[PDB]
Amino acid sequence: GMTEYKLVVVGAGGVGKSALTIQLIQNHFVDEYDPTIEDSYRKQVVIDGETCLLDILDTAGQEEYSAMRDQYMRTGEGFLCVFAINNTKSFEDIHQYREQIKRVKDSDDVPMVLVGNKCDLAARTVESRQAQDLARSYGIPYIETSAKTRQGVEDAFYTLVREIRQH
Amino acid sequence: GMTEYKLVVVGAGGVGKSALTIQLIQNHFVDEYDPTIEDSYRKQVVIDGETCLLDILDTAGQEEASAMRDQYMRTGEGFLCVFAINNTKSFEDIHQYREQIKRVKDSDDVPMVLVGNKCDLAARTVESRQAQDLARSYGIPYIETSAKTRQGVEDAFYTLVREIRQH
Amino acid sequence: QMRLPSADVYRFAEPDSEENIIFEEGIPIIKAGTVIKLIERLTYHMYADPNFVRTFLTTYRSFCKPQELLSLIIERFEIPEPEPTEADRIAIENGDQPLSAELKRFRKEYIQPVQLRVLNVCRHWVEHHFYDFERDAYLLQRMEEFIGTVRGKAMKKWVESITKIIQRKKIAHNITFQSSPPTVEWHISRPGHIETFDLLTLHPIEIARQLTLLESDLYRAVQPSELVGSVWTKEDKEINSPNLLKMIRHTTNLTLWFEKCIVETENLEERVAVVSRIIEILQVFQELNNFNGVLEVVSAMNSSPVYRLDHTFEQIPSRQKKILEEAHELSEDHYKKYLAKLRSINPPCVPFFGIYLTNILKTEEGNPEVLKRHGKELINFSKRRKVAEITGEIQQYQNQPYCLRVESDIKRFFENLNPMGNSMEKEFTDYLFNKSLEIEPRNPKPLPRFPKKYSYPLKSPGVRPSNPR
Ligand SMILES: Nc1nc2c(ncn2[C@@H]2O[C@H](COP(=O)(O)OP(=O)(O)NP(=O)(O)O)[C@@H](O)[C@H]2O)c(=O)[nH]1
Ligand SMILES: Fc1ccc(CN2C3=NCCCN3c3ccccc32)cc1
Ligand SMILES: [Mg+2]
Repeated sequence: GMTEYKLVVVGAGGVGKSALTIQLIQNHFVDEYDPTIEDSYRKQVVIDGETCLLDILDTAGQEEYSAMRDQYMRTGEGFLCVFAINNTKSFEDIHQYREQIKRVKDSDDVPMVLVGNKCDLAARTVESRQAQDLARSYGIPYIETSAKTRQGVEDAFYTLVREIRQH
Repeated sequence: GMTEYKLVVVGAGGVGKSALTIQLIQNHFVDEYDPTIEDSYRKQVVIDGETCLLDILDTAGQEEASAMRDQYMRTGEGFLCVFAINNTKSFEDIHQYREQIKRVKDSDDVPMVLVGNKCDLAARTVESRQAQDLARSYGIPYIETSAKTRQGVEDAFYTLVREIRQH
Repeated sequence: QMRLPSADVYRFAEPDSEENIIFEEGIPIIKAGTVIKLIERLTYHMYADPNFVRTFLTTYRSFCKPQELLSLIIERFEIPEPEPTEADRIAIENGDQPLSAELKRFRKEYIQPVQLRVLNVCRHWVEHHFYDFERDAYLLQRMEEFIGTVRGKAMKKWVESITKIIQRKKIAHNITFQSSPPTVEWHISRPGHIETFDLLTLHPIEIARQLTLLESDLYRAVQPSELVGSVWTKEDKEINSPNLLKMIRHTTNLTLWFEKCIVETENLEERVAVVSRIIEILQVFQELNNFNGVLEVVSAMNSSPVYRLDHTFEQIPSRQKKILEEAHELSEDHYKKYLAKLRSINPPCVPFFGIYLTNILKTEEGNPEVLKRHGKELINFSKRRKVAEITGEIQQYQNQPYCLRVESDIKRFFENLNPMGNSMEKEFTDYLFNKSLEIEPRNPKPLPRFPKKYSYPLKSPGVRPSNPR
């Protein structure tokens, strides 16, 4: 009964979305990387004692292909909506990503997580309070990660899996 | 999957090694004479039902690079021996190239094709019968080509591939 | 062996150690090194490595400025000759002339290969990466001065050649084919009558051909300078990646135009003819190896407004469901089948650029700029080789031209397509979806009826070409 979950990362480009999945799948004690090789987006993990397989889709770099977003999102059971804490615009776009996900999945209750991502040392413009409140108004978990120290990265994905399992 | 083949083009200065290669690669006739030092090209192509990845090395013909040949002849799997049909000196030079390749690769059995380029021209000084005679003494095919009209170009390059394949 | 210059009048003769160069576990492959060592290997005396030259010139700007590169190559170029040997001294002492054997061997086996390789880097630099010089006229000046003051007749040929080449690139291409391109095909719209041109009135064979030509040119035009350093994703992306972006925006346009042709065709029968014709166009895309085209169509079918039109899907002929489903399967499992088919076909083809973009991006964000070893900071060169492997695969498909005639009017028609008009994206995207809801409402609401909008026959001429004499 090895369950596979199809997770899809979405969010503004140009602000380190990419690091979230890279740090996860990497192991992460290593620091070299090849996205080219197959099963560099597959990852077996043990969440709450039950083992499962994570299949992450991260199309970072393809954001200008805006008409492909439905094609991509349609494939997923769970979603990470990522913004950068030093980019207010990426935070304001979170609404349009959520509405767009609800539409392609044709549901008002799609398992999703809001992730706030620290990509560098430029000042925070989105406090965690605001992000918490948005995430509460949607009835979804909020998780902050660091694009450097791998903090909160496991928490992000595992929470989304918990959100799928308890849907 | 696709087999990879390392081809190499040798011959005197000005015979048209570069024009032949660029014609094969880009369907374009280079009319400028810009002496080569060493250029590398890649070409995926289906030959006799099989997908090949051709690596083509365009080598220097100028006398001043006489001492830099062994390195590239060590790597190549098959050799296009080019002379111009309007230049008898370049045809007498073919013997040297053949002997060199044989020495460097330590085999009497290296895949090669003899190529008489510039066949679009009227002013021919090397006759086919001679080149052919030479090719038979080598046990290899003779193919006449024009980088300008594209006559023979694919036939010379793909024949060489077949010889590597049957080797 | 041979003696290298003194390591104090020439920085490029320091012995290799794991403090300045690290190799990968017939020529060796560099994992990491200093810039001195990277440039030395770039122009090594023992062997040529044209792949290293392309990799380096494509990617060096993340670790070394252009002005600095040119200075280092110029430095590498001025190799000190050795002093007269003991035997040379003894001959001169006796009025005779030296054999100068060691000196002549040093010239022929170190200096000459190293200098030519330097000149080869300059040649590839100028001929394939001329933008460093377009964006910095001083750098161009320095380069012309260097090349122009190179004395020595073993170099003369290439010095003169490289001088002309630089001059050409400053103040600045036709094609030959094995066969003749097929006759341009016409359906309802006849030549000249561009006012009638539209999805169903042009020949589906000729829609595919001309979109494929157009999309091939857009693909062929993107240079690695638009990709290296992830610049298409940054704030100056419009400045740095204008061809990549033009290409993507065309793909988006076409995908929305497909969505729009469909959902604005309110009569069911008419809309089915529309979808079926788009699937026929997709079919000629597959024949033509235009994978960008294939996925423009597949993205359109999978979009929110179109995917939900169950009544329409239901009437698509079986053989065309099959074609659409096969194309859609190219995209499954992180493009597994697409990648295998792309690596399988006989070019010309038009790849989907999005996979390449994501790979370059992750390679760059997933690998460190430097490796720290023995307290030294080595350039992580394998990282740059990975990016260059990708830009090389891209360039490999940019070489082959399609054997197809341009039709000026049809080409201008597709260039000028502007489905969104003056509307922003969410406004237009919401419009398309409402059209989808109007023409095939959610259950339990009943299916309305709608009048024909097309006055011309809906029958497809088919996707098999024809041949008069
Ligand atoms: N008529 C004609 N001219 C040709 C042909 N091939 C090459 N040329 C011309 O002959 C000249 C030399 O071509 P080129 O390919 O540069 O020769 P090369 O073998 O590369 N020389 P090098 O050894 O210096 O690199 C150019 O002016 C080119 O246009 C051919 O088939 N026909
Ligand atoms: F006229 C059309 C054509 C397609 C559609 C949407 N659609 C697909 N697109 C890609 C392949 C599989 N696929 C479907 C399967 C089952 C139902 C709808 C489907 C909707 C109306
Ligand atoms: Mg040449």
